[PDB]
Amino acid sequence: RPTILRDGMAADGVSQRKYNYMRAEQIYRDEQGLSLMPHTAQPILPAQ
Amino acid sequence: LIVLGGLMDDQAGESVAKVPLLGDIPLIGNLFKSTADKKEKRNLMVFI
Amino acid sequence: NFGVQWGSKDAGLMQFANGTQIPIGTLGAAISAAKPQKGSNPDTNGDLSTLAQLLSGFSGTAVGVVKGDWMALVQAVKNDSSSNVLSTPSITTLDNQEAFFMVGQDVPVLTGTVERKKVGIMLKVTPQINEGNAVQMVIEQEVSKVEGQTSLDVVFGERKLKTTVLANDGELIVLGGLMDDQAGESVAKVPLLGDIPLIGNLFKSTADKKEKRNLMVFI
Amino acid sequence: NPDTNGDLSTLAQLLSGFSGTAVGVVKGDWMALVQAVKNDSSSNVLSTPSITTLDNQEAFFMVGQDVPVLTGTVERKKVGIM
Repeated sequence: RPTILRDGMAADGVSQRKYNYMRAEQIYRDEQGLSLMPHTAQPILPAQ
Repeated sequence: LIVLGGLMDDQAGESVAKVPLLGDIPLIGNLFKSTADKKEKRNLMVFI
Repeated sequence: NFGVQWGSKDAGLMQFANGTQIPIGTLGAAISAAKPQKGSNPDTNGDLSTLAQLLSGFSGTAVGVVKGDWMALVQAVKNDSSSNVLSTPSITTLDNQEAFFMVGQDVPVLTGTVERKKVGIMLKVTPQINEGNAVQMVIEQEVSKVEGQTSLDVVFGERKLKTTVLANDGELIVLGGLMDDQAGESVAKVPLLGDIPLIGNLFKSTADKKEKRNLMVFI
Repeated sequence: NPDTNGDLSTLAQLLSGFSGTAVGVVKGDWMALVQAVKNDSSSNVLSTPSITTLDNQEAFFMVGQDVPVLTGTVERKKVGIM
């Protein structure tokens, strides 16, 4: 599947859905915490 | 000063090993699983 | 994993492989070789290092249930895993001046003539500043890692890519990635008495394997 | 003078790679060795690499390994998803 990227709106769309999708999966690795220590921060991506 | 390079490594890890039915007992199930873990974090910078 | 292995000493055996991870024939042979012999004059209790090898790489719950002289060797195990790795190298060049970075090692790689080969997190960029404050980069990244095994020589694991992107002034752009996703199933019945809806479950060695692995490279 | 019970590692090799139900039915001094097995398998693999180039600029990707391949002269050969 090719996908051309025009401007900052296109990389906004694709890079936003990939970046916030993977960050969202790390949030699903944050709520689903470790079995031993709840007081340990998971590696999470930055805000924006 | 100016920052030249760097590396902010950050890892995690989990390796639980249950017994399929009597592993998710909420009280005494804990003494059936070999819950591993590994938290690691390493920063690095080069200034001038 | 799961597995039920019946065995009688005089009436045959029921074993399986690849999903129960321990045959009743090899384990019965090892334990049959494990009970000590007697002398004429001393009796040596030293017949071992066969269970110590057969049970060396093994993580399953293996119980032995005797019922009517039928050693119901039940084997079962379930083990989850979860890795999470975040790495972020950085560099500071000028315009149109290439520069790289490394935190790796130097491993002796033999070619016939041993040659030193570099591994580890490399980031070789050559940025160019385009007008409108857009940045064109020629990025040749690599994440190498020494894996073991060691068949004839040491093996590596590379994750390199050599692309050319055009990002904005401070905005992220995804370069590459890999969203791996697997599955698996290996059931091993006994043909007629395997699909019994009630007690048929203790005849099949139902394996499974679920695996999922994501990967991204941003800038 | 001692009697050794140590004649083995022939059933341990002949029954090493074997997954069948093997019963022994004696009937009129006829050892009816019945063997039967059925095993299904199902794999399902979905992989999706991705890349971001410019126009008319080649680029590749890899998640593989480097395996020592001997030619006579050992040479490093790349594997994995390219």
